[PDB]
Amino acid sequence: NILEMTKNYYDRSVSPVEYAYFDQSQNMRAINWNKIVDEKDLEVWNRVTQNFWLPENIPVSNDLPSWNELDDDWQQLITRTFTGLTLLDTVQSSIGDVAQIKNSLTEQEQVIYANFAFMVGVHARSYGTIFSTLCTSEQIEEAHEWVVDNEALQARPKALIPFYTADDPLKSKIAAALMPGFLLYGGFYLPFYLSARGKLPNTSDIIRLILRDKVIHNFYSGYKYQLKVAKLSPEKQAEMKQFVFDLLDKMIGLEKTYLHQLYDGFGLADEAIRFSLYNAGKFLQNLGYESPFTKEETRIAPEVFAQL
Amino acid sequence: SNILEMTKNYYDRSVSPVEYAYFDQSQNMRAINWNKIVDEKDLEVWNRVTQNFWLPENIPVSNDLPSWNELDDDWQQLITRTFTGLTLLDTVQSSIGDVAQIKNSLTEQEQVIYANFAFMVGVHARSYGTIFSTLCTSEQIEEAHEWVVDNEALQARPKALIPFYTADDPLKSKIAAALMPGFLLYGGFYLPFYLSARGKLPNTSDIIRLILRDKVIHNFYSGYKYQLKVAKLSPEKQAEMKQFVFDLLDKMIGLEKTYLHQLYDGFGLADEAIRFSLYNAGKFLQNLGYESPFTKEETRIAPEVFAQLSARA
Ligand SMILES: [Cl-]
Ligand SMILES: [Cl-]
Ligand SMILES: [Cl-]
Ligand SMILES: [Cl-]
Ligand SMILES: [Cu+]
Ligand SMILES: [Cu+]
Repeated sequence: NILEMTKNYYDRSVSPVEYAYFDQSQNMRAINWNKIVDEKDLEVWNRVTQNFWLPENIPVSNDLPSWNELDDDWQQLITRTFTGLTLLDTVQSSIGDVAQIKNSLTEQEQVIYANFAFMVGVHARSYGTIFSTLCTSEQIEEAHEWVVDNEALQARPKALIPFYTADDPLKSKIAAALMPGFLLYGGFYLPFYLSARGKLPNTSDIIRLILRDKVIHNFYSGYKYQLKVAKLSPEKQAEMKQFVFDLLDKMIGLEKTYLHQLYDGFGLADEAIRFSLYNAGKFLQNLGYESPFTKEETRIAPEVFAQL
Repeated sequence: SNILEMTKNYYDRSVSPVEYAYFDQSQNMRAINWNKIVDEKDLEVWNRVTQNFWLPENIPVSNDLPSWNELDDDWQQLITRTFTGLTLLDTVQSSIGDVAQIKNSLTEQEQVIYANFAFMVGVHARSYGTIFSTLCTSEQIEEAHEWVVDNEALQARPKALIPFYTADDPLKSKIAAALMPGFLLYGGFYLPFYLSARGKLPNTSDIIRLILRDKVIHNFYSGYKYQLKVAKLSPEKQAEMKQFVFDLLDKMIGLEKTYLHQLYDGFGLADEAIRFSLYNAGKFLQNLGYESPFTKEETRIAPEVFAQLSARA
C-alpha cells in the first residue's frame, strides 16, 4: 500500500489570476519558483531578463551623418514605417501580452508575459529615442497623422485585437504569436536594407535588440499554443489548424496591401513582401505546422539576411 | 468665423489601442508618442524604475548561510512562511493588479509604466524563490506553501482587494493598486529588518531594500494618478471616495492585525510589526493626498529597525 498522509497543496489550490477570473472554489497558492512544472519557462525567463536593454544604451547620435545623406522622401518613409511599428508594439504591450497572463498553463508563464508586456513597451519607446535624435518635430507629428489616417495600416491591428478581448484563449494565443512572428517583419526589412548599404548602423543595432526579444516571444507563444492544442480531439485540432491558416491568409492579404502602399514608390514592395512571407513560414513552423510558401516568393538578398 | 478649426491635430481625433480595445472602436488608433509627453511625471517615473532594474541573482544570498544556521527551526519556519505569504501578495499584484490599471491610464506612458510594475512585482515574488533556493530545505519550502493555502487570515487580505481589480470602478481599482505596495506587505517586511538590525540575514535585507525601492515609487505613482482622477469629480463624490478609502483601509487594517497576531504572537513581534504596518498606512494615505489619523505612539518604530528601512540601494 502507498500511505498518502496529506494532499499536495498545488492540486487543491489555484493561482491568484485563476481565482480572479475562473475559479474561487479553493484558496490561492503563491508562485513556486523552487518546484517548476516546465523547465522551458525557467529557460525563457532567464534569457529574456538577462537580455534586458534600454534604447539609451545605443549611441543613435552616431547615425546623424548617414541620416543626413538620406533624401527627405527616405527620412519620411523611415519615420512613417517606425511609427507604424510603434503602433503594433503599443497594441501588443497594452493589450496582447497582458491578455495572455490569465490563460497561462503555468505560474512562471504569468510572470514571463508580464516581462513581454514591459519589453514590447521598451521596443515602442526605442522608436521614440531614434526620432528624438534624428527627426524634426514636424517629421514626428506628420508620421503620427499618417498612421491615424492610414486605413490599410489600421486594418492589421484592428483584425487581431478582437481575439485578445474575446474569451477563446487559443485564438488569443495565435494572435499573440502572429504579432512578433509575422506582422512587424515587413517594417524591419527597411532598416536591414539600409544598414546592408551602410546607412544607419546604430539604428539597426536597436532593431536587432528588438528582434532578440521578438524571436523568443514568437517561439514561446507558439510552444504554449502547441501544448494546449495537442490536448484537443483530432476534429478540434483540424478546426484550429484551419483557423490558423485562414487568419494568416487574411493577415498576409492586409499586410501586402499596406506594404505596396508603403514601398511601391521606392521599389522595395516585392522585396519587403518576400521578407514578410519568409517569416510567415517560420511563424507556421513555430506553431507546429508546415510552410506552404515557395522558395521564389520568400527569397531574401544575402546582405539583408546577414543583417537578420 | 475667426476661431474655425481647419486642421484637427491627430491626438484628439484618435485613441490609444487599449481605449479602442475595451471602450471605443469609432476612432482609429494612435501609436504612443514619447516625443510629445503629456505628463513629465510619467517620464521621470519611467526613467527611475527602468534605471532601477535588478534581478535577485545580483545579491549573494549564500553569504546569509552562517546567520541563517544560527536560527532554530521555529524562526526558519516563520521566515519561510512570512516570505511565501509576501510571494502570494506579489503574485496577486503582478498577475491581476498592475495589468488591470493599464486600460484605466490617463496618459499613453502610464500604460507602459504599469506593464513595468507588473514585471518588476513578478521579480519581487521570484526573489523569495532565490532566498529559499539558497537557505531552505525542500520540506520547509513545501510546508510554507501548504500553510499559505490553508491560512484563512492570510487569504482574507488578497480576497478583499481582487474584486476591485476585476470590477468596473477604475478609481476603486487604483486605491487597491496603491494599497498593496503602500500598506499590505510592511507587516511582513518588519521581520527581515528586525533580524538584520541584529546582524542576522543582512544579504536578504538588501533584497528587501531593492523590492522597497520599487514599491515606494509604485505607491507614489498610483497615489499621484488617484489624486489627478478624484480632482475631476464633484466635491460630493470627492467626499464619498475619501470615505471609501478610509473604510477600505480600516477593513484591511482589521484583517492585517488578525494575520500579524496569528503570524507573530508566538515570537513576541506582533505589537511592533502592527506599529510598523500603521506607520506605512499613514504614508499610504499621504500619497493619496489625505492626512494620517494615527498617533506617534501608534506608529513607533525602534531606531535600529527604521535605520534598516531608510537605508539606500
Ligand atoms: Cl511583439
Ligand atoms: Cl509578444
Ligand atoms: Cl506592489
Ligand atoms: Cl504596484
Ligand atoms: Cu513580443
Ligand atoms: Cu508594486
